[PDB]
Formats: sequence, structure tokens, C-alpha cells
Amino acid sequence: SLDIQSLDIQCEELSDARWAELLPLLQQCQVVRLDDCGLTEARCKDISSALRVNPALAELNLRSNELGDVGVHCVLQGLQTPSCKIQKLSLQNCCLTGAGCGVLSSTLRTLPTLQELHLSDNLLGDAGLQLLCEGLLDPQCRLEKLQLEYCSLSAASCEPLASVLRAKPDFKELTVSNNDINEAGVRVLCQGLKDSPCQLEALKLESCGVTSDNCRDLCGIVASKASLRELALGSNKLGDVGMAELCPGLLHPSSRLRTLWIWECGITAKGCGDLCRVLRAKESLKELSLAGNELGDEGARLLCETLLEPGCQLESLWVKSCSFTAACCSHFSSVLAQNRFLLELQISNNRLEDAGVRELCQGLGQPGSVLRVLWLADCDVSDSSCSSLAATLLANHSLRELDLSNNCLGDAGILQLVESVRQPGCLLEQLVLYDIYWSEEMEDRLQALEKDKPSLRVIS
Amino acid sequence: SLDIQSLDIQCEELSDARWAELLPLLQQCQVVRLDDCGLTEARCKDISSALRVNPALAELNLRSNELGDVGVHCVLQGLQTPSCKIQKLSLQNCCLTGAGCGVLSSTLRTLPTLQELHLSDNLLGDAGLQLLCEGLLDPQCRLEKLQLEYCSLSAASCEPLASVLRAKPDFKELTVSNNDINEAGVRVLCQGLKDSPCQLEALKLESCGVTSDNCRDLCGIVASKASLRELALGSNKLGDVGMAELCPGLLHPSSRLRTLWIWECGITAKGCGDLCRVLRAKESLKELSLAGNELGDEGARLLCETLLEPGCQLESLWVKSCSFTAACCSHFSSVLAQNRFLLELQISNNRLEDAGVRELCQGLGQPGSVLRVLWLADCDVSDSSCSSLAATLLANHSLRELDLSNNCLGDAGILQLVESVRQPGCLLEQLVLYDIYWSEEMEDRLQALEKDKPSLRVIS
Amino acid sequence: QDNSRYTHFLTQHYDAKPQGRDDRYCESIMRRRGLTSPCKDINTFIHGNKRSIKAICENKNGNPHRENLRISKSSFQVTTCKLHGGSPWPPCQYRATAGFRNVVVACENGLPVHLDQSIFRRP
Amino acid sequence: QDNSRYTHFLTQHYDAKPQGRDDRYCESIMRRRGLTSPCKDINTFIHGNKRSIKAICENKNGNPHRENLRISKSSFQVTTCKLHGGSPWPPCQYRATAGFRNVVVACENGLPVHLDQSIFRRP
Repeated sequence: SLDIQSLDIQCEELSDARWAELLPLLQQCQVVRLDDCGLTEARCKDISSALRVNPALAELNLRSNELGDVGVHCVLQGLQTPSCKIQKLSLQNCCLTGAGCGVLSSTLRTLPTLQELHLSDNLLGDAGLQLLCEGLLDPQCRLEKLQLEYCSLSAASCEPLASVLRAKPDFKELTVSNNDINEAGVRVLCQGLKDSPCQLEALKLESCGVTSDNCRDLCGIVASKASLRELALGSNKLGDVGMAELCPGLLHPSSRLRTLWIWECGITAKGCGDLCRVLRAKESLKELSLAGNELGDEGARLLCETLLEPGCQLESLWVKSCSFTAACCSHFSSVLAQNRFLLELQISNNRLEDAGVRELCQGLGQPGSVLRVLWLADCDVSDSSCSSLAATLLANHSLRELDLSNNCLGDAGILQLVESVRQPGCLLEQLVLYDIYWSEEMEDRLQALEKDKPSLRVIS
Repeated sequence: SLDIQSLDIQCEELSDARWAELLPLLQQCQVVRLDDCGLTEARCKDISSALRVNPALAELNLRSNELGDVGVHCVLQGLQTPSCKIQKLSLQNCCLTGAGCGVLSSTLRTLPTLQELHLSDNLLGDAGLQLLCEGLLDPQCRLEKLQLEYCSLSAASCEPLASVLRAKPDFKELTVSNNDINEAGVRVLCQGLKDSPCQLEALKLESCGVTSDNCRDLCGIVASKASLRELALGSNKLGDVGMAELCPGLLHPSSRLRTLWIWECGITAKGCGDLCRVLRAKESLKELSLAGNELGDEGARLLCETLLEPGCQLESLWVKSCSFTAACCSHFSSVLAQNRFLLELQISNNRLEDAGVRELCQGLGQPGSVLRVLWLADCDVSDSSCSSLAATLLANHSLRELDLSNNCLGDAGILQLVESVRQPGCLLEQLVLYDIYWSEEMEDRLQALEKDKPSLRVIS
Repeated sequence: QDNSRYTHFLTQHYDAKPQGRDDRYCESIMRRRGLTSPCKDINTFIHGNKRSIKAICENKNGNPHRENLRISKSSFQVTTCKLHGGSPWPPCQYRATAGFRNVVVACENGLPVHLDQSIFRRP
Repeated sequence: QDNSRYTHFLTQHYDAKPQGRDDRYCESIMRRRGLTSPCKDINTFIHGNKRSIKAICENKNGNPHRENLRISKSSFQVTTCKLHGGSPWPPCQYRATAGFRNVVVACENGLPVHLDQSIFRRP
């Protein structure tokens, strides 16, 4: 009946001796991942030959190896065989260039099982993409997911991409983040998506030169694509105006957007208000990233009011570096005690101080509280809050992961935590303490913990 | 950095030849599953040997093999190295008797990393389970999930089990389905639970002899364990009375139950009404199995009315064999056309007829419909409904899986479905057509489609 | 000559030596035969000699009928596995039902390529 | 490992020959070092020879301050990798900032065991 084998090696160069033993596995695994293993055009021949006799290969990942145009041509030749059933292929960061897109174009045309392709971090340029779109447009190509981040693309690449989208109705994800397609390119891409009959599920345009104007464009895609579940627009100067321009589409009744990423988009408390009209009206939105926007405590205020109202069922909220101070903690404390949908809250890199943290601790320590992951890294926390955190860890029963990295917590504060976490009644499973100084002794006790309670990972 | 390897072999006689080829993998895999591979007590020595020099081992699943108390004693020894970090072990259907629970009790106290144990389908007896709980009570035992279905336990085992529960605060899952522990056992158990401090997340007591009386005890557990996510009570004579007794606990504001399995519990339209009150009040309840309850079109009407009411955010509803007829389909048609949360509907084994089915299709073809999985096996459908179905497969875009097994869909009907499913505008991924007859001409037609659109899987 | 369609039939409906005939057997033979993802609702296994099954298709073990639907002239040892659970997803629980009945199959090129499962729905 | 606490330090903060001091190098070295699950928000790598760093834990190249915190006498070639993304979960994206500055470390047994990451936040 079944024989499923998986090989996954990461960041470790093999060596001809290790490489020799690994070769025959390459002939039988359904999933093969050789990520950052110092693979050279030299071993690509072994791969090619072994992959040729592999009847089960469903996934091939060769990310972060210097394969080059010829090295890739070599491996792909081991796949052009009437028995190949490859479904996922990643050639991310493989030193591929525009000239390597020819081989890629042929493969695509002769492999109808392949539905996902990762080509990020390869200088393909517009020339390369154009060639690639020739195989993509082939009726034999059934690709539905394409990632092209850091591919050196410009607005020139948007016309061919828009044409592929307009012609493949089963296209599901297009990721083109970190390419300077700008306003011109984004608009074209959008035209392609609106005209396209594809049930796109994820669109990512992070750091793409997206502007406020593009938002009226996006508002249309959002309002009409009922299949849309994820829209990433972080690191784009959208502003409060872009926010206002985008909101109307998010409120559209057909929209069931689940994940919205708008970190560092230059949004202030004003666009936050627009955004809140959406959050209180859409129970389908589960994840929201607002990190890096100067929302202030006025922004936190608005958010917290919304999180305490019916209709809002947001599960994860990332508000790292939003200019929050101890003042907003009383409101966050209320959400943590009352709200029953929020399971993840990231408030790292906000000056909440021991004051704000003591209060957050109040709400969290209540009965029924459900928060599962809390990130309080670099929050101006001292040995002072460690007593309240120590108690909350025992009062509360929902937390499973806590991040307190980069806080001037000390041997004193740590002890208190080691005290509660040791308890069998504390069900935390991960505690992250990066860049925090503690003595050899505290260090010792920490390794005690790791041995006595194996269910809990203490990170650095 | 990383070197992860896994081996999953299911239902395959290996042979001494192949067996030798797999041994070295047992030394380096983090996961080893040898399910129904005809392993003897001889190959168990081989297993123990490779296992003890394997530092990677996190999961060992030896399900369905004639191991015996001997072979299990052998395999267990291999996990005796202080380098062992096993977390999940399954010895399901391994011919383990009560005499062998001694070694198990012994190993359990020396494996603080082990968190999940499956011993289902072994005749352990109350004797064996007694010994086992001795180890479980050991403070070094950190087990969190225990499965004991079909273990020949009686009410005698419930006291010991209650003792472990009362003692381990991080116990998360207990499954004793298919054991005649009866009312008494279920009562003892509910006592140990009502006062244990553990955050039980899943409790399964299907085919246990639970009575409408035990429903009061369970009501208490449900009302007080905010951590409870899954409650399975299928195949127990609870009735409309039990149901009425259980609902008050379900309505508790602290209860956030997500899955409730009450298939074949003797409920009717009456109990279904009580249940409906809960549904319109708790948006936390996402899965509900009501299969096998004589609800009738009257119970179907109640369900559909609630499903249209705001507040009910059910995602999966299994109502197979519930005595529904074509009369209820106008209602289910409304929900499919309107409800934005329901993605899974199983109405199999109900006489919907071509008329009921043509009514369901109308709601499904509406713009914005979300259903992903629809089961219509054995529903009295024929070639007549197939044009309707074929049109909806192109009109609706959410559907991903369809089951039309055991319906007298003919060559004529199947042809119509193949035309639709062949189109690229049809995103369906799975089509189940069990026990349906069609000619060789259609067989070829389907085989052609199979080779042309590899993304779509046609089951048998 | 055993071929594809006939072979598919034997895979899903033929178990020579029952080696048990209860729930345990069903649950096990079903996984073994790949009729578990997802759970096949009902499935009947014909026990005995393979050739007496083949006979049914050409007035040997079964009188000739319609769509080449044919009933067997003699009774076969059979075990019917029925899906007993609360969900359509694995693991699949089955309640076994043994019997000695005539079976009705669809024949093609003198070979049985389909078993009529509906007559086995009720003991 | 050479005095574990000190070896831990070298694994998280030392890259003798960088071979890249850009975003790409950061994304790569963070993964190779295992500071990516979960994404470490900020990490600074010191380049050059080890002896130079050791020295800080003395008064040849080091100089006291607070909690066994020494601010080195000499300047070092460093690369600070800063998390730049929407979520705290992988994949982790890093923006690299190269510099030539003095470092502040905590000394224990005359060996550096902690790098004060704060001074590398804003330059």
C-alpha cells in the first residue's frame, strides 16, 4: 500500500562520504529538501540521475545552493520524464538568471502535475520573466502558485504577468514582493486580476512601490474576488489616505479576507479609525499586522474599543513598534480579560514599562482568559514586573509561548520566573529570552529546568 | 543545522531483503512508522538495536503487528538509552496483553519526554490498566494524551484512571471509546475530572454505555472545563432527555467547546431543538456530528433555521442517515445560498432524490456560496440531477470535494459531470464515485480526464 | 484473462481466505485495500475460489441478464463491511456482516467488473 | 565546546570572515546559526580574529563599566541584522547594517559570554 519517505537537510554541507549514502534515498523519497548544503553543478548530475528513477517525487526543494543556469538545466532534465509527478518545486536563491528561464519555460510546458513554483531571490529580470511567461501561457501548464520575490522585476514584467493571470482561471497565489513595479506596474497587475476569472486566494505586493492611488485599484480586487483570503501590502507608502481608499472594499459583503498585512504603511491613528469600521463589521478577518505604524495610544485606544465589541473576531494582532506607552495597557488589559477570540498579541518594541506590564498582567491573570502567545520583547521591562509575570503564569492557563527578549530583566527577575515555570501547574511550552544577561548560576538553574521539564523550550 | 528523515510504511509485507535495506534508516529517522508490515518478534530485536543508537527518534508507530508482550518488551528496551527523547509512541493493535502492561508501567516512569501513548486494540483488561496507572502516577511520567479504545476495560478501570486524572495537571486527552465502562464507570470518571486541575482538551467516550443520566455529570465537566475543545459521545443511548440535561452545561459562558459528536445517540427532532438553542448562542462550536439520529425533515428545518440565524458559526455538519427527504432540501438550499460559515455538509444516506438534489444545486450556484465539501452518497440521485450538478460545478467556485457514491448515475449522468470537471474553470479537486457502474467507454473517458487534469482525483 | 477493470473488481471485492470475518477484519482489510481515504461507506468481500466468481460472466456461475447485470447461480461466502462512525473522515470504523448469498455483478468481456452493493445494505 | 557560555556567544555573535555584509548575508547567517525559530529581532555579528574579542575580557583591549560589562578599547568590524517584516514568525527577513565600532560585552572567567545588543539598535 504505502511507502512514504522524506529527506530534509538544512544548513550543513554533506561531503562526498555523506553524499554517497544520501544518493539512494534521493531515488525513493516523495519529498526531498537539500537547503543550503553546498550543492554544486557537480552533484546536480547525481541528483538528476537519481531523480529520473524516482517514481514518487512530489516535492523538490534545492533552495540556497549555487546551482546557476547550467546546474538548474541539469536537474530539470531529470524531471522531463513520462513518470515524473512533481507538484512543488523551489529554486529559491539558486543563482538562476534570466538565461535560466528558457529551461524553466520548457519544463513548465511538459509538467502538468507541478502546481507550485518558488523562484524568489534569483536575478531573473524582466527579460527572464517574459521568457518564463511563454511556458506559463502554455495550455499544458497547470501552475497555480508562483513566488517571485527579489527577482529584479520592473513595471515591464506586469503586462506579461497580467496576461498569464487573465488566462489561467485556476491561479491561486501571486507573490511579487520586493520588486520595484511601482504605481504603473501595480495598476496593470490589478487590471489583469479584475479581468481574470481566477479565484486568486493570496496576493502579496510588499515593498513594491504601491501608492495611495493603487488603493482604489486594490479596493476593486478585494470587493470582487470573493476567493481572496490573504493580502500583504506591508512596506508601501499607502498612508491614511490609502487606508480610507481601501476600506470600502474590505467592508464589501462578499469579501471574506482573513489575513491583512499592512505593517510600515505609514498609517496613523486616523486610518486606524477607518480600519476599525472594518474590524467591527467583518467576523472573517482573523489576522492583522499593523507593526511599524505610528498609531500611538490613541490608535491602541480605538483598537481596544473595537476588540471589546461584537463582530470583531480577530485572532492575531501584531502591533510591534506602534508607539504605545504604558498608558494604553489598561485598555489592553480589558481585552485580555474579556475578549475571547484574540489568541496572539505582539506588542514588542513599545515602551510599556513595568507599569503597563503589571496591568496587562491583571487582565491576563483573570479566569477564562484565552491568550496563547504573547510577545513582550524590548518593552522596558525590569526585575520589577517579574513578580506579576510570575503570578500571571500560574493564574492564567492559556499562555503557551512567552517572549521577553531584550528586556533589562535580571538574575533577580529571572529567578522569579524559573519559580513559576517549574510548577507542573504551569503549562507554558516556550519561553524566549534572547539577549538578556544572567550569571553562571542562573544559567545553571535554567539548564536544570530544561532537564526536569522537557515539555518547555527555553530559547537562548 | 538540520537533518530530518522520516519513514512511513503501511500495509506492505517487507521481506528479509528489503528489511535489511531499511534498518540503517531506523538509526537516523526522527519518525518511524511501520504500520501493518508483518513485523515478528525477530524483527523486534533489529528494531530495538537501531532504535537505541538513534538520538533523533521522536515518534515510533508500530501499529498493527503481531509483536506480543515479548516483542513489545524488546522494542521498549531500545528506548532505554538516556539519549532517548521519544514523544509519541503507538502500539495500537499489537497483541499486547495485561501481562505486558508491567514493562510498560516500568518504561513510562523513565521517559519524561513521552507525551502521547496509543494502546488501542489490545486486550489489556482492568488488571493491566491497573499496573499501567501505577507508572502514570509516577511524577516522572509526563504523559498528556492517552488512547485506550477497545481495551476490554470495565467500570473497574475508571477509579484508577480517575486517580491519574486527579493527579496530572497537564493531562490533555483521554480516549476510552468502545469499552463497557457503563454508567458507573462514566460516573467515577466524571468525578475525577470535576476536581482534577488538568486542562482536559479532549474527552472521548463513544460506545461506552453512557446513559442520559451520565449527562448530568458531563454537564458539570463541560460547564467547568474551559479548556475542553472536543467531546465525543457517539453511539450511546442518551436520548432527548440526556440532550436536554447536557445543553445547560453547553450554554455556559465559560464553555468554548469546538467539536461535539453525538451520532446515534437516540435523539429526535425534540432533542435537536434544545441543541439548536446552544447553536445560536455559541459561535465557538464549529463541528457537529448528528449522523444516525432520526431527526426527520422536522429536525432538518430546525437546523436550517438556526444556521441562518446570526450567532451560529458552525463549519461542519454531518447529518448522514437522519431520515431527511426531499422536503428539507428547500431549506438546506437556503443555507447554502446564504450561510457564510458552513463549509462541510454530509447529507449522505438520506432519500433526497433528484428533486431534493436539484434544489440543493440552486442554492449552491448562488454568487458568494462557500461550501467546500459536500457528501451526497446514497441519496437516490440519478442521471436526471446530473445536468443540474454539472452546471453548479461551473457556477459555484468554492466546492473542492464531491461524493456521489452509491447513486445510480449512469453513463449519461457521468458524461455530463466529466464535461464540467474537465474545464479549467472547475476547481474541484476530489470526486468520489464509489460503487457506480459505467461502461468501458466511460472508464476510458475518466482515465483520459485523469491524465489530462492531474489536480483532480477521481476515487475509484 | 485478469485485466484492469476485472482486477480493480478483485481488489475491492475479492478476499480469498477471510482469516476472520468481524469488525476487526473489516477495519483491517479495508485499509489494506485502500478503501479508507476517504471512508468507503459500504463494501462487500466475496470469499472462496476466484474462478467461480469469474464463471458468473458467461452462463457458467451466473445466468445472463441486463446491461450484462447477472446474478450468480450459487451462493458465496461473503462479508459486508459497513461504516460505523460519526464522520466521513478516517479512521474508519466498520461493523462486519457475514452471510452466504448469491451476488449480482455487471459483466464485461466475460469478466465481472462491478458488484451491486445495494443488495448488501440489509443483512 | 570551549566553555559553553563562551561558545554560545561565538555561535550567536561571531563570524570571522563575513563573505557578505548585506541583507542577503544576514538572511543566510541567521538561519545557519539557528536564530530563526522564532525570528530573533536583532543580532550583531563581530568579524575578525577571536583573540581580539577575548582580549576585551581583560585590559589589553577591554575596559570595565557596570555588571561585568566591558566596552572594548579597539573598534571592530560588525554587521547588525535587524528583523524587517510583518509577523514574528518565519520566514525571517533581515536588513543588514555594517559598521566599524567598539563593542560592549559581559565578561565571565575572562571570556565574553554576552553581547549588549542595545547599542546596536540605533547608531
